[PDB]
Amino acid sequence: KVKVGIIGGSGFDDPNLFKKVGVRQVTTPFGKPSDTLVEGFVGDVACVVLPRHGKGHLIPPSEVNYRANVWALKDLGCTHILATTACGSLQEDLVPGDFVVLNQFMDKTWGRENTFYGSKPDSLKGVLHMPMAEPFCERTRQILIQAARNKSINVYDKKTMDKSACIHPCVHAEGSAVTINGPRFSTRCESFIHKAMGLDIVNMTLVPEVSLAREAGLSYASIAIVTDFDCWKSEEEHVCVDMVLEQFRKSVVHVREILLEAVALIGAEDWTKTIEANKALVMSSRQDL
Amino acid sequence: KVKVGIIGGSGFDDPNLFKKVGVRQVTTPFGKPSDTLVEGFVGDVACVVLPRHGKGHLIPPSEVNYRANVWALKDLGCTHILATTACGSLQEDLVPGDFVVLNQFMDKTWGRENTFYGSKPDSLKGVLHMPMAEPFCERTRQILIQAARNKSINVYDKKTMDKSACIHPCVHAEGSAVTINGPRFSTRCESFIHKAMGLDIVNMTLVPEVSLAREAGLSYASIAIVTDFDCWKSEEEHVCVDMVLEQFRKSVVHVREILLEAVALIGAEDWTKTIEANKALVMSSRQDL
Amino acid sequence: KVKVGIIGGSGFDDPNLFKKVGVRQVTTPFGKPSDTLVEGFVGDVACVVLPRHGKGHLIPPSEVNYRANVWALKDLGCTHILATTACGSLQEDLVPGDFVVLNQFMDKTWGRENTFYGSKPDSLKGVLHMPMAEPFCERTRQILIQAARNKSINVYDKKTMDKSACIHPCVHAEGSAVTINGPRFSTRCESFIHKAMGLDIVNMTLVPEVSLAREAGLSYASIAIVTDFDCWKSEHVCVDMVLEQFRKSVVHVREILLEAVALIGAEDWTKTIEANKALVMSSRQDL
Repeated sequence: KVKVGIIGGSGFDDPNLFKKVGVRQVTTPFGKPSDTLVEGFVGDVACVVLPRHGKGHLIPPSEVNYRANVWALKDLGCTHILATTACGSLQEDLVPGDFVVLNQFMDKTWGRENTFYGSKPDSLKGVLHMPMAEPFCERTRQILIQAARNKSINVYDKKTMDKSACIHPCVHAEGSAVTINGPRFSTRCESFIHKAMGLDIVNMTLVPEVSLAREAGLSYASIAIVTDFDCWKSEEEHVCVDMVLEQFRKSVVHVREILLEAVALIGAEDWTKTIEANKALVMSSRQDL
Repeated sequence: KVKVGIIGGSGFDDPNLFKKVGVRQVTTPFGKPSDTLVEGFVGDVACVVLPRHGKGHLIPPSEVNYRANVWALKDLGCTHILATTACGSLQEDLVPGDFVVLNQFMDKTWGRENTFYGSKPDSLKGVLHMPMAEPFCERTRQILIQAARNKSINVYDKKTMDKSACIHPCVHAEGSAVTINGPRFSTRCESFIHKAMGLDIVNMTLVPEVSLAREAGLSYASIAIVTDFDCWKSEEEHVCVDMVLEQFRKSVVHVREILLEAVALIGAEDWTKTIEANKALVMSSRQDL
Repeated sequence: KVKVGIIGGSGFDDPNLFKKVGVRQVTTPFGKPSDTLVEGFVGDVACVVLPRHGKGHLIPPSEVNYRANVWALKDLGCTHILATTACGSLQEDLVPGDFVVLNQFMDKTWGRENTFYGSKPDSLKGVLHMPMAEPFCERTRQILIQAARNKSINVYDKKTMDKSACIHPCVHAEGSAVTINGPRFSTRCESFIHKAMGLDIVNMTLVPEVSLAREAGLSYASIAIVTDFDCWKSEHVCVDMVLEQFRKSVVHVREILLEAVALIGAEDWTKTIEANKALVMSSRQDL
């Protein structure tokens, strides 16, 4: 009944989550996806993994074909999409090695194809105005957090827990990302303003991925990996990048376990009313109709 | 002498403002307008109307040819442009069913052709840097406000009236819009930040329409219709939607009355000096000259 | 060992900084630069100048080919780029006639080609994520500031000096620019928000020029001229006073630039140039 797609970011350019059956090349009305897809199973649940940047990480965030990636997963029968993203921290209690199950974002991207619908021949005919106040699938968000608990990963909820209960590495139960266009990182001025706005992390790939998943009627949740992009500040930059990469490798191992546990938890529940509600929200958001 | 163009937004896809005298299928140096232009009279005042999204509302906000629409109206001899827009509220005193005669905006659009001038073969030769501190025609703004008073619609002016005088439904005598690119609505995170910046309403179509009107030497004023896009929060979304659409239908009836009265009020005054000043501001903003 | 490129903004459409020894009518793998590049010398220091908007100021900010301008200077062997920009003030102590040696910015541009690298067939292959926390070359920033001191122009550093040391016209030793896409100026609503964010000046041309210079392994520094774009509040006499002051500001910036080229050539830059190139290599994520 359910099928989980996985969009792997940095650290997942060469997917190896499960015992691979075969790789699959697909075409899409909006172009080719970033790479071939790896098809397999976790339990009795079909799973398919797609590297966001391609196998060698040769595609930058602004040039990723998010429409083709999301539609390819849709056409393969996916009902859910779990995604990863490496990010920088903007707040004290989010430190390298932590994870964030995001629930909000502020969009600073531009020049990317961010909708399936329009009046151009390269899009589906129609005008679609999708509500995005809470842009993720809340059921799928809580499954990622429960998967972390099941794998004995600390979970921190700043609305219900003291800052001393912040035990790293932890999964932050909530968080907002500012998605910048890249490829450059932010200036200190820009980072200060983003921090003053209360944003938790900065990344480059969440939007329009999260928006297109909802346009496709798919349940989408993202888990962000906090890393460190400031090794240029240390005196021994070569040692710093080695230490940050080693911690990032350990973070990828944790996220791999969370993703595998989440796929099983998704396949254990019924999603009939949620999938139907995902499809109806698309229909009701059609202004031309 | 004076000739009033009207750009009808949502709810005005079939404007139906006056008896059609001429129907003009127009071509501009910047492409085709959203639809055929309908020419006629309101009283003794010549008037031209076009629907921003075309018949059937097939054109989303980001793909409207704002240059062709404004240029076509200018080409037919318009001296003024009155425009409508359906918007969502960001502040407590702006309630669905109110109207706003906008006087300010913050631009968050991208990827739209926003100027007639440039160095490319498809633009007018020159470099134009237009002042936009107060981006509307103030005379024409006050015409819309007087038109509302003449049609016995409450007018609330926060500059001179207390919040106790805010009697709904009312026309707000001033207001600022954040224009997002669409087609999606804002996240809660984005709406919270726009509200913290003091913006009154959110829409998707004001920019670059207001900018191009001033580039063309035209007097531009907008009247926003506050409606409700958050029907998903409701227990029975089917019931709220019908209530919101019924309120929106009443709103377009009153906006039609305001537009027709505003056209008559424009025609009752001399605009020689204002038109002359509109044209002179374009010439004085040419940096290449 | 050094060669200084100069990108002249408004007021420098016909630069004329030195005797023209030669001209270079060139194009790049990313298109045509804004105009012919003019080669010469300041003392014994090689210099190249190009007008950002081309002669006659026919190219608006959003259509300037920043990639081609930076690449053409790099192609001629430039090690540094000094750039000028005319800007408006967002804060009370930045008054028309002042200058700013920028050290920060907030980017509100869009639709401009802003990187040499990517997966497109016509770009340099690879994924380049350059750090930009402090986006200018700091050594070159201090050269511009020292050049102003050497030309008898007041310098104001709000980190160490009370506001009583802000004697106009002055070079502000640091400052942030919000770069808007243009061509229109900001609404009062937008200006109020930019001011509340603490930004010092507003312009239209700094980004992506500063980003691409770092991608190219070049030392880049910008000197802004504060002028006044709000004479519509008055009329033609207001404009004439603002234009005369801007003319004087252009003369001052000309003296600053010529002294800066001499100060750059008087020092060794082997280490800094090698660091510029090593930062490009270490920012390649595909490697």
